[PDB]
Amino acid sequence: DTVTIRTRKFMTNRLLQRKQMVIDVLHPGKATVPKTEIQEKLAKMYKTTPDVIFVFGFRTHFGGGKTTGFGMIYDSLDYAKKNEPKHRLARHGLYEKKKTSRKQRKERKNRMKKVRGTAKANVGAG
Amino acid sequence: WVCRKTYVTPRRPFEKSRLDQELKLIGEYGLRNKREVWRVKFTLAKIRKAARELLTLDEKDPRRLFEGNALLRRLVRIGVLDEGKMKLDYILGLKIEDFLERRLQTQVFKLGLAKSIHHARVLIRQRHIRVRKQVVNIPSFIVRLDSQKHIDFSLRSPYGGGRPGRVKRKNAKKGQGGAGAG
Amino acid sequence: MARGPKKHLKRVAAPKHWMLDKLTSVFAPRPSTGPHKLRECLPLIIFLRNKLKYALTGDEVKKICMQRFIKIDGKVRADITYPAGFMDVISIDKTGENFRLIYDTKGRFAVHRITPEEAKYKLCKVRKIFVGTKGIPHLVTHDARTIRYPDPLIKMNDTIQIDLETGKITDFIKFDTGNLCMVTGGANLGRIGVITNRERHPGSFDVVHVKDANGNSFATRLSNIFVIGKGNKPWISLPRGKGIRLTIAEERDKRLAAKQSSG
RNA sequence: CCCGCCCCUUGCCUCUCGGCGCCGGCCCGAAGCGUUUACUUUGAAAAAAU
RNA sequence: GACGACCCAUUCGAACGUCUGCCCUAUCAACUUUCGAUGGUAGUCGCCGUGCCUACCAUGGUGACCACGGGUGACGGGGAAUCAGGGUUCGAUUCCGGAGAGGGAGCCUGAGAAACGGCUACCACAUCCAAGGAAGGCAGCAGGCGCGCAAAUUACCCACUCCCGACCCGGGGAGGUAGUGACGAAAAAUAACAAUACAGGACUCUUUCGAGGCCCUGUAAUUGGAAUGAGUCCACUUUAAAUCCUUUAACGAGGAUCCAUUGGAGGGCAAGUCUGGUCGCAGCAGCCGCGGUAAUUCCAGCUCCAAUAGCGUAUAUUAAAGUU
RNA sequence: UACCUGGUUGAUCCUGCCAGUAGCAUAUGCUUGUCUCAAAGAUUAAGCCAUGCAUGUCUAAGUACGCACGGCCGGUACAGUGAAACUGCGAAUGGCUCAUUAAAUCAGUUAUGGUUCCUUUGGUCGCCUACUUGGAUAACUGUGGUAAUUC
Repeated sequence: DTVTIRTRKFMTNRLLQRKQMVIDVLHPGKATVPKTEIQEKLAKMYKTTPDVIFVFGFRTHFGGGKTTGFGMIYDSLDYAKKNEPKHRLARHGLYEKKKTSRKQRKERKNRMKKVRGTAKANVGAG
Repeated sequence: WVCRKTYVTPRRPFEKSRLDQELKLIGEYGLRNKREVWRVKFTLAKIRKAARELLTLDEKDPRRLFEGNALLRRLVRIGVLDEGKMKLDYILGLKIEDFLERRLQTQVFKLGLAKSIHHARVLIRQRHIRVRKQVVNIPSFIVRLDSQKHIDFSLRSPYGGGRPGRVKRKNAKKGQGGAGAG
Repeated sequence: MARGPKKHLKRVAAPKHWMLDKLTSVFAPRPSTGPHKLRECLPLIIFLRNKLKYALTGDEVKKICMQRFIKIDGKVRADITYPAGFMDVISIDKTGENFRLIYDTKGRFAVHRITPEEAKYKLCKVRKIFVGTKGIPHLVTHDARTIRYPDPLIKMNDTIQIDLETGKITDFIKFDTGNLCMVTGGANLGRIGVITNRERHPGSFDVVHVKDANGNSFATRLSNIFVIGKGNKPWISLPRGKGIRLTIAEERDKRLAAKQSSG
């Protein structure tokens, strides 16, 4: 609706190759706009294009009319792709990890203890 | 982790005189329950307990000065005490009614639109008022002294600017779709 | 459980002056073994994500240390729980910055940025003199460095300036009255004042009076005293407040006097 | 109710080694302690949470 | 650069030792000694100090200021509940220290273990078997049986917090997340406002009579306009993924439903000599007492009072107790 | 909130207990619309246990003739990735319970000049073979045994 993104705690984080600030948002219509919409606007406030913007947080204050999150802006793609928590890259896809998970792993391990010299056999058994 | 019990119960369970005071006090401010009264009276007796310490110990000991100053500052900040008083003796002149005056529902009634105290509590809960910019649902706020002139209706709500309610907006459509031709 | 040494450290028995919370989980970092005493350390990760907020998770700090931007005393360290303590210099060369670990007047390790010029040395207390084999003497310091062939006139409770690169001390002070001191242990911490007097007993500790230039006298055990420079002449850049230490009444008064809590 | 005075006043000396003095000579701080305790008053010293 | 190794220092500790501090019992007053009790001399052993152990020698040690013996529904402490002052009671349980993995004993490896998700044996249990043999220890997380007055899901996941490894990369029922949850704690919904209708009293006018008129009240009849979340529910958001919450469409209130109960009404002690039934029967009653034909106490109805999303009942314990 | 009230008598004043009163924590009854915080097989049987799971681990840098994959061109020590296996490190941390345990444990205070210490950090690191010495084990290959096992 009415979208106001206002700049607060600007820091140039040279070690991780990013710029981290707070994402302070005002909007008296329906508070809370999609995170996709936010990173478009922030892309065209430092002119860095939306493949290195990352945002998260965004809890909306009581009574609405404000929401506050936390956003990073990376210098390049590869610096984001390296550093970035795994789930945050997979949040808007360019990464994934297949997870079976966590009963298929354990049940394979305990079957593997019984054999020796062949690791592929128990996996082949389905 | 950490919790505490705010209210306390009366020592005697029945006593006509006590009960009448609790009743007439609730009538005046439009409170819901007696647990909402004893809560207040705990706060008063708590402040009176802290105070009774500081009066015994000579002046110009660091404990008495620093504590007293910051205690009295807080009593002045809510405005249940004058700065024409501001001595530790005047802490003891405090009483129940001055607290209850600073409550939000009392100040809604006193400095804003209501028709009775009973009206004003409902307005706070149905979210038609704010305190500076911020909606509240708490008629038990206690209202700092400076902020007793920033009580306003909500910036979106049928009272002041904002969309019409669903009793109004129903009946508006009742002239065209409720009795307009069907 | 006591069939060997423990490896976990909780949060709720953690040394309190790292200013930890308690709504994050049960464990706290634990200093790993090193040159400074466990209580007197500030683990690395607490400087880098619970102070200056470069990182936000512990995994992020590991990702900084791996690329080796961190140094301590001019050498490269790469643990997340390296146990740095009093009088060391951290050096990030990818920002051009240098820090120093020194005590605030409220007794906690502050951020005291400094010139690169100052960041080429540190102040080290002498604790033991020990003749090794073949008539060679030694020093032993609180940062646990063994510097061979010291000139003989340096005694314990003295302090020595050490060149991080080469050892081989540049100067020293000889402990006495009318020398400027900092407190490093005890219930007094970070206070600065001249020595004024000493007192000796035969065994069972001894104490050392101190007096500052604001007219207050206080005392501390011998082994909590550290020399910083000649009388009223620090050889280090000191953090604000200058070790004087106010009471709480006066400290309150300053904040409401300037009427300032933001800027 | 901190120096001293009547006889006492933080009881003494003895001195000697490393500072302060004044003009070789002389003066006064630190060194042994006031028969012993309790008591009282001040410091040091003390994990966090509560 | 990586790795390894010797010694010293350091760090993390570990182990012995000092002084002081402990619940009940005298229907427990003497105890301890070559099956070392206390001390001396030398040695053995052990990481080291030491009757720790051995030889020889001495004859001591402790106690009415409570030893020794017995008891404990006794793990210790940081603490918790109540309380004017002084106290009393509790502490299995998140921090710190200790002890133990069915009961006992022995032992390997290692820097570190008298280890039990290591080993060996006995004793107590219990399983498979082709009866020749083999294998086992949930006071780890779930779950089951049993015991009882009495206690949850065979769920999701290494994202957080940290730990472990040769290691940025792997792993972790530690730990984080959800479910069950009226132990307990915080917040506070169950109707607010006008019209008519009667009703009151200040007020005014009037000689009283009477009228006007104002302030409020309930109370009936309908209503009238207004308001909102409870719910239903697209969407954003939340997060490892999701739920919840906050944020937002559209639907969502006329008192009959989008229904507040738990106890009591003789005295203690706030509240009825109302009506019907029962008639020392049945029952009530912490206590004092009610019931034998007019029941203020029983069984019901009506009405009223207290507390209010809570209230009653049993038991431990403190205050009340200047009745320790 | 430094507090009392009913009951021995025909009546009164005492002594004294009983009952009433309030909090706390366990059980239990009846009732329950929304929100945040969260204790939970201790009390009795430190009784007994099906099933599943709760400790593993590799960098350019200890050891790659997996006949695995790959190559492009191979081998001069000789690639790149890499299951397996030897080797190194850990399993002595955590978690759980409260049975034993009355100067014991434990708490405050002190001592190792009476001692040990993986590891980290800092020093210590020159009285017919050396162009590099010796010979076996696993994975692997192939052949088996038991009713049955991580033999």
